[PDB]
Amino acid sequence: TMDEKYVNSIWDLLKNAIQEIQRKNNSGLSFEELYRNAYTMVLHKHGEKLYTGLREVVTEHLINKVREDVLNSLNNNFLQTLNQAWNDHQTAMVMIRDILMYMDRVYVQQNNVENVYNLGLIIFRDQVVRYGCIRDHLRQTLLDMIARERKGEVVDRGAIRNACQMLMILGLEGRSVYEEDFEAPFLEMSAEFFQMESQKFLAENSASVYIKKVEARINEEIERVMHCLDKSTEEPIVKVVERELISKHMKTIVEMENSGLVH
Amino acid sequence: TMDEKYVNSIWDLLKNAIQEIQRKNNSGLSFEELYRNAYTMVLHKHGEKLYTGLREVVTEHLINKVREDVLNS
Amino acid sequence: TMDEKYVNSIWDLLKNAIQEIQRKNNSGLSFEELYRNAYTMVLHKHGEKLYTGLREVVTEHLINKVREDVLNS
Amino acid sequence: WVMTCAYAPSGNYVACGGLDNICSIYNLKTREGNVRVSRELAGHTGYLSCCRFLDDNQIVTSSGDTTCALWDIETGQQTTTFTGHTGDVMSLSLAPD
Amino acid sequence: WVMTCAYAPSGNYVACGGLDNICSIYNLKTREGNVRVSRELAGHTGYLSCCRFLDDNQIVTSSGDTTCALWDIETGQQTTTFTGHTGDVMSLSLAPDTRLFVSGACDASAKLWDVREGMCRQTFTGHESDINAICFFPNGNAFAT
Amino acid sequence: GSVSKWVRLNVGGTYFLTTRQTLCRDPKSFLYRLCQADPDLDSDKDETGAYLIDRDPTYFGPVLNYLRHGKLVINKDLAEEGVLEEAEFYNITSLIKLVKDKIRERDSKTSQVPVKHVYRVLQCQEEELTQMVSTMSDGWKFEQLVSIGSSYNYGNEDQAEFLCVVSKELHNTPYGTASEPSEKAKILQERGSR
Amino acid sequence: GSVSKWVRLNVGGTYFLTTRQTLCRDPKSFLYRLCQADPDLDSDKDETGAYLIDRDPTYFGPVLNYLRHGKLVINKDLAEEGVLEEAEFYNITSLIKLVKDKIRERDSKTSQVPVKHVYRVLQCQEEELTQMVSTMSDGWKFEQLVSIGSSYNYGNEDQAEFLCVVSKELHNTPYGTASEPSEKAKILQERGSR
Amino acid sequence: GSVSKWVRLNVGGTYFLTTRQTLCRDPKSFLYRLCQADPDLDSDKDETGAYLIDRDPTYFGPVLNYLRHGKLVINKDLAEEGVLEEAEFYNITSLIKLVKDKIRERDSKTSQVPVKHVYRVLQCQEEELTQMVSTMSDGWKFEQLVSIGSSYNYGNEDQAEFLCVVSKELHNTPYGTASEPSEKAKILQERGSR
Amino acid sequence: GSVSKWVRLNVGGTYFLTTRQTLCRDPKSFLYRLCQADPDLDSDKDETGAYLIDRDPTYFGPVLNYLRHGKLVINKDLAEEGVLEEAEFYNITSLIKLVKDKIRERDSKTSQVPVKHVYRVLQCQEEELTQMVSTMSDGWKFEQLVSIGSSYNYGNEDQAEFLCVVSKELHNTPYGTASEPSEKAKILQERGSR
Amino acid sequence: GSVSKWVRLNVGGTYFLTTRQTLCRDPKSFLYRLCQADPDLDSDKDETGAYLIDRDPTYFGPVLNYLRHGKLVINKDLAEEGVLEEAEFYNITSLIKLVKDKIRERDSKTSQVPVKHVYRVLQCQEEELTQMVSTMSDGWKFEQLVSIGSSYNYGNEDQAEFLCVVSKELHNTPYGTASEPSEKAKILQERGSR
Repeated sequence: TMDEKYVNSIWDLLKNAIQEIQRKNNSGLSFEELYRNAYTMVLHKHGEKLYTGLREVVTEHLINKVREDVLNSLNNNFLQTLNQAWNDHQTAMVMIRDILMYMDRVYVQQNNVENVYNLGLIIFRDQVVRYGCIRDHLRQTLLDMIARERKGEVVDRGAIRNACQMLMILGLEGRSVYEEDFEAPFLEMSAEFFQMESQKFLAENSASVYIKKVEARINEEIERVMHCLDKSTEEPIVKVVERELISKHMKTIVEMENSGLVH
Repeated sequence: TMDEKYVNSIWDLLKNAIQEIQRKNNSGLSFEELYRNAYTMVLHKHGEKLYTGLREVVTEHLINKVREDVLNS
Repeated sequence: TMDEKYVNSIWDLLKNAIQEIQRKNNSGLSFEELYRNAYTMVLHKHGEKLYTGLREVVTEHLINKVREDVLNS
Repeated sequence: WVMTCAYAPSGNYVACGGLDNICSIYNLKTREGNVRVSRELAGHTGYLSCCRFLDDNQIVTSSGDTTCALWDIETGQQTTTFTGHTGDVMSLSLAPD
Repeated sequence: WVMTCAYAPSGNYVACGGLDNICSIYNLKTREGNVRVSRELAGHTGYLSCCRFLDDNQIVTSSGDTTCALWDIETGQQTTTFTGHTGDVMSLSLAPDTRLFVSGACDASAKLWDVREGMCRQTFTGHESDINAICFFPNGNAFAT
Repeated sequence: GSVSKWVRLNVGGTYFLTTRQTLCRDPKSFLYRLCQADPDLDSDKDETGAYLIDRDPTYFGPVLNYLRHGKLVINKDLAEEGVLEEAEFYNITSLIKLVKDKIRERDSKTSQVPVKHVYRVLQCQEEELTQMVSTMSDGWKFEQLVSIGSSYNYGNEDQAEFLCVVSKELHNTPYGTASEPSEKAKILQERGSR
Repeated sequence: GSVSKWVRLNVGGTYFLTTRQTLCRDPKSFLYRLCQADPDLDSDKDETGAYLIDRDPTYFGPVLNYLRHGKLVINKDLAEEGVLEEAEFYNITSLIKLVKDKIRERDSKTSQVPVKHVYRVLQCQEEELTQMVSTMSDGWKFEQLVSIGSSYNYGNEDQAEFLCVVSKELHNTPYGTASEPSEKAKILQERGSR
Repeated sequence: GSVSKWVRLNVGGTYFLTTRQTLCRDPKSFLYRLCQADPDLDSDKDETGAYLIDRDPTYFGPVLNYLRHGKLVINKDLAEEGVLEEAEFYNITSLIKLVKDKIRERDSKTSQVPVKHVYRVLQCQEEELTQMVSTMSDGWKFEQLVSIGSSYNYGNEDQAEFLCVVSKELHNTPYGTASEPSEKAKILQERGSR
Repeated sequence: GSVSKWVRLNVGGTYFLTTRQTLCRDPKSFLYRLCQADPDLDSDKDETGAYLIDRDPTYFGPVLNYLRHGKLVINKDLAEEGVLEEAEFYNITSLIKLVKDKIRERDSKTSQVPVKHVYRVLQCQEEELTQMVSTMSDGWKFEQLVSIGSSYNYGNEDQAEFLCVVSKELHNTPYGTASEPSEKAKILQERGSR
Repeated sequence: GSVSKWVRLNVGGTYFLTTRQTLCRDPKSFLYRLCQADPDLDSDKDETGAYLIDRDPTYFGPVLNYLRHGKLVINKDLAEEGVLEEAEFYNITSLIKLVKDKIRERDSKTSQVPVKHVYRVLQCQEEELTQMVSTMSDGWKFEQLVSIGSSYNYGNEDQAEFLCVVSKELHNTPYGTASEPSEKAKILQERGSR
C-alpha cells in the first residue's frame, strides 16, 4: 500500500496539479480526497519527496511565469507586475499550505528547516527580489520616486507602499530584505538631500527665515516618510537629520548671516 | 430535581390555554406546544400538582358553564 | 509552539467587534469569531487579560462617546 | 474508607457513606437476583459520616460541612437541610419514635 | 534502580529518585483513598541520587551531572539552582538546623551550601574517594563523612 | 419570510426549521435574540428568509435536544468537549455540568489512559463464592479467584479458603466539588492507618 | 394541499415524504395524531404543505428505520439513548422495547465500562474438565480454573477437583441496570436465603 | 454567484446559499477566496455561475468545527489520530501545541504495540493484600497473585505467603534504548548487578 | 460543458472542473474512459455538459494510485477490503501479495486477525523472581506464574521453583512467512526434536 | 419521475444521484424498478420530482458500492449486521455471503463480545511444557496453566504435572448456514458419549 508502483491515477507528480491552480484554474485541488488517508503522511514517509517537490515546483513556477513577467517592465508598470505576481503567488501558496500541514507540523520543524509558508516566501524572495536586475529595478525605482517627492513634485504612493510592504514581509521576520535593498540607498540620498537643502536655505534665507524654513521642511520630510514610506524608516532619517542639519551646523551657527544669532 | 418557578408559570399558561380551548376557541397554542409544556413538568417530577390543577379547573369550568345550563334546560 | 500571533489577532477581532456593536453595526460580526477567540485565548490562561481588556474597552467607550452625550443634553 | 452502612427498615436497601461526597443506595433484592445500585446520591458538600434510613425513598445523611440534610433517594436532591453544628455532622441517631 | 527514598516531615508525601531523571513526589493522602502521584519533577540535568524534604512543598534534589538544585514541589520549577561541583552530586545531608545541606559528590569534596541562598558556604575536603553518605551531628554543627 | 410564528435558522449555513417557543423554553439562550422579531439582529437576511447563525450545526444537535427536552445526548462520534463549547455558547449551565462530567468520565478511561481502577478483595468459601460470583455486583468484573493454602480446618471447607479479587474501571470524573480531602478526613485516615 | 395518501413531514430542517401508514407505529403515537389535521395545531410550514414539528432528524433516523423496515438497528456511533428519547417523545411502546433490547445489547458490548456482567461458577472433575471446557457453551468466555483439594478419592481425580469460572458480557437483568421487580420473586429469594 | 451577501457553494453538485462569514474566518482557508471577486475566477460554470469545490468529504465536519472554535476534536471512535490527521490539514494554528500531545498520546498508544508494561512483584502476607490492593496506585493495574509456602507453619500467617504482581503501561514515546553519558550511573548499575 | 478541453466530472454528484489532459493518462484508469468522448457512451449528460462519475468519493480516495495529487494507503483503521480491491484493480500479482502483506503487517503487529503471539516459559526460582519480573524484556508482557512442587528446603527454593509464562503480541513476520529451504536446518531441527 | 441518464433516489429523504446502468446489475433488486423512466415504476416528489424508496441510506452505501464497482466495502463505523440486512432487502446472494463473511471476521475478532470462542486444555509435564508453549500455534492464545497433584515425589517429573488451558478467538457464523448436524455423526456421538 505504501510501497511499489500504483501509477497513473492519483498522488505523486503534483507539480502539474499545483501549477494548474497556480494558473488560477480553480475548482479545488484534491483536498477532500486526501482528507481521510492522513495517518500515513509521517508514519510511512511520503513527506521528503513531497517537501522537495513542493520547493521545486514553487521555484519552477517562479522562474517560468513570475520572473520573466516581472522583468518585461523596466520601472513603469513594473510596480503593477510585481504586485500582481505577489498576489498570485500568495493566493497559490495559501491553498498550498493547507494540503501539507501535518508533515510541516512534525518533520519540517524536526529537520530545522523553515516553515512551508515561510519557505514559499523565501523562495519568492530568492527568485524575484534577490536576483540582480529586479533588485536594482526596485532600488532605483524607490530611490527615484522618493527623491522626486522630496524635490517638490507629487507622485503616487500606493505603489511604493505595497512594494515597501513586500520588502518588509519578504524580509521574513525583520527588514533584512528592505535594509539590503532600499534602506541604505535611501539613507544616502536623504543625507545628500538634507545637506544640500540646509545649504540652500542658509544661502537663500536670512537667519530667522532659515530657522523657520528648515524646521518646517524637516517636519515636511518626516511627514512624507510616514506618508510615502513606512514607520520603521523614521529613526534612520532622524539620525541622518541630526548628522546632516545639526551636527554639520554645530559651529557654523554662532553668528549666521543678516539677522544672525547674537543679533 | 425539583424547582417550582417555571413549573407554576407554565401551568398558569397551560390552564389558561385549557380554558381557552375548552371554551371552543381556535387559539390555545399548538398541540405540540402544550404537549411540551406539560412534558417539561411531568419529566420534572411534579405531575401530582398538575393532576390536581386539571381536576379543579375542569371541576369549576364544568360546574359554572354547563351544570347550571343543564339546570336551566 | 508559540501563542502571541493568534492572541493579538484575537484581541484585534474582539476590539473591532466590540467597537462595531458599540457603534451599533447591524451587519456581520460572526459569533463564531467571538467565541473562538474567547475560548482559544482563555484556554492558555489569558482569561485575566480578557477580563481586564474587556473592562477597559467597555470603560473607554463609556467615557469617550456616551458620557459626553449625557453631559451635553 | 466507607464510614457508615445502615440497613434499611425494609431490609432490602442498604446505604453507604464513605470519604466520597456520594451516598450509595443499593437495592439488595430485585428480580435480577443480584445487588445493583438503586440510587447514587450526588451533591453532598462534605464527606458522609453516618446515615440512617428515614424511609426507603429518603434518608438522613450526616455529611460534612455541618450538613445532615434529609435526602430524597429518587430525585437525589436534599429536601430538608439540617445545618447549625460546627464541623461535620458525624453521628446520627434514629429514634424508635 | 531507585537509590533514594525520602520521607516528608509531615508524612503526607514521599519522594523517590532513580535513573528516570525525574523526582517523583507521591501524595499519600487522597479523598479518593488511593495513593496518587503528587508531582513529577522533570528537568534534572542527570539522574537523581539523593533527595530530601526540607519542605512539604519544596525538596532538595542531589542529582547527577554535578547538580543538587532545590525544587518547589507545587510549581515543579527550580527554586535554588546549585552548581559548583566537578563530580556529580550523589550524596546529601540536611542539618538539624535545616539551614545547611552538605552534598557529597564524586569530586571527593563535601560542599556545604546555604539552603535558599544559592551559595556554597564551604567545601570540606580531606576525602580522596567519593563520599558515599553524610550524616549530620544531632545539632547541625558537624557531620561525619 | 423569517418569522410569523415559526423560525427558520441558518446554523453555520445549514437551514433548520423550528418554532420561537422551542427556543423560548430557555429564554436566556443566544438564540432568543435571533428568533424573536426585533431589529437587534447583527446577522440576518430577508432576501430569502432565515436569520444567519454562524455556528456549529454539528454540535448544535445535543444542545437543541437539551433546549427542547432538558436532556443531554452523548453520541459516540460526539466530541463531548465540542458539545461543551456549543452549550457554553448557548448558556445551559446544567448541560455544562453534565457534559463536563461526561468529558471527565471519558478522559479518566480514554485520554488520561485507563486510570484509578477500583480493586477489591473478598473472602469467600465455595458455598459463598458460588453465589457471590453468581450475584456479582453491577458494573463490576471478576478478576481472579485464588485458593489459599490452609492447614487449620483442613485445606478445604473453610470460610477462609478462597480470595476473590474483583475490579471496576472508573471512567469516572474526579470530584470537582473537592477531590482533596478535609482535615478530619485525614485525621480519620491516619487513625485507620494503624 | 397539505395531506394525501403520502404526507410531507418536517422533522428538523429537512422534509421527508412518507406514507401516513409508515409514520404511525402505534395509534398512541404523536406522529399519527399529527398526520391528520387537528384544530390544536397552529404553527406549521404551509409553504409546502408540510407540518412543522421540532425534533432532531438524527434520532428520527433509527426511529424511521424501524418504522419503515420493522427492525431496529441503532448505529454503533449514534446514541441509542437519543433513539429512546425520540421514541418516548413520539410515545411508541414498541420502539421503547427495541431501544431497550438495543441498550441491553450495547451494555453487553459496553460490559467493560461499568454495567452488569454475568459471571458463573461450575464444578468439574479432572476427567470431565476437558469435556466441559471443550463443551463450554458458545457465547461464554472462560475466565479462570482453580484446582482444589480432593475430599474423596485420593488427592486427584475428584468429582469436586476443579472450579471453572466463566462469564458473559450480556447482563442477567431483564433490562440495563434496573428492572421492574416482582414480589413473589423476592418471597422465594427470602425463602431460599435462610 | 455574488449577487448578494449569500454566495453559491458547489458540494454534491448542489448549490448552497452560504453567507460570506461561513466561508471566511482566516486568509489561509480555501473557502475565503470564493468571497473575493477577481477576473481570474475560473470556477464559473454555464448553469448558474456557482463556484465548484472538491468537497464531498467524510472528515471535514468536526475539524471545520475545530476551525470555528479552536479545540482539537477527539471522538470515542476517532481519537488523537483523527486530530493528528485531519485537524492538522484544515490549518488551525493553535493545533501545533495541542497536536503535540495528540502526537505523544498517539505515540503513547503506539508505543504499547511492542507491549511495554512495568511489572512489579510485591510480597504480601495474606492479611496484607486487601489494603495495598484497595490502595493500588493510579494507572497501576492488578494482574496476578500467586500463593507460596514458607518454611514455618506452611506459609500462612507469614510474610512469605503471597506474591502480588502488578503492571503499569507507559505513556512514553517509542524507544529503542535509553542512554545518558553519565559513567557513574553505569558504575552503580554494574555494582548493583552482583 | 464537457465537450471541450475542460470537463465537469460529476463525482458523487459534485462538479469537479478538470482538464481532459489530467484525466487522459492511460485506459487502465476508469476516468480515461469518461473524459474521452466516444460513441456508445451511456455515462454522459447533454443537459448540462458533464460526464458523470458514478463513484462518489467515499472509496475513490483510498485507491492505491500514483501520478496526480491525492492520497492513499491502508491505515490502521482503514478497511482491508477496500484497499485489497483497489490494489487488485491495479493488477500485478506481486501487488496483490504485497498489499496482503501490508494488511497482515498492520493487523499482525497488534496480532488481530493474523493473531500472532509469542510465548515463553522462564524457569526462575523464588529469589530470582522479582528480578526478571522487574527486568522483563520490553516489548513483552507477563501472563502467568506457577510454582513447582519441590523436595528440598521444605518445598520452597528448589533449583526449579517457578515457571514464569510470559508472552508478547506481535508478528513474527509481518508477511506471515513460513518454511525454510535450508536442508541442514531441517536436519538440525529433527536432531534436536529427539 | 423526471427523465435523465442518471436517476435521483429519495433514499430516506436523501438524494442519491446514480446512473441507471449501475442499477441494472441486479434486476433481482428493488433498484432496477426505480430506474425505469417508462411507467414501470413511477415516483415523484412535490419539491424535486425524485423517485421514492422507503429504504435507509444508512446501509444503502456499501450495497450501492458493491453494485457500482463489484465489491462491498462495509465502513468500519457502521453495523455489518445492518449491511447484511440491506443485502437481504435487495436479496443479492453474493452480497449476502460477503456481508456474512464480514460478520464472521467481526465475530472472530470480537469473540469476547459474546460470539464463538473456542477453548481447549492440553496435558503436559514441564519438559514438554516448555516445548509446546514455545511451539504454540499462531491464533491459539495461552490462557492459564495449572499444576495437578503428583503422586511421584511431591512435584515435577510426574506425567500428571500441568494442565494448559488455551483459547482461540473463533468466528461466529450467522445461523441458517452453519452448525447443521448429520445422522451418522449423531450415531457416532452417541457411541462415544459413553
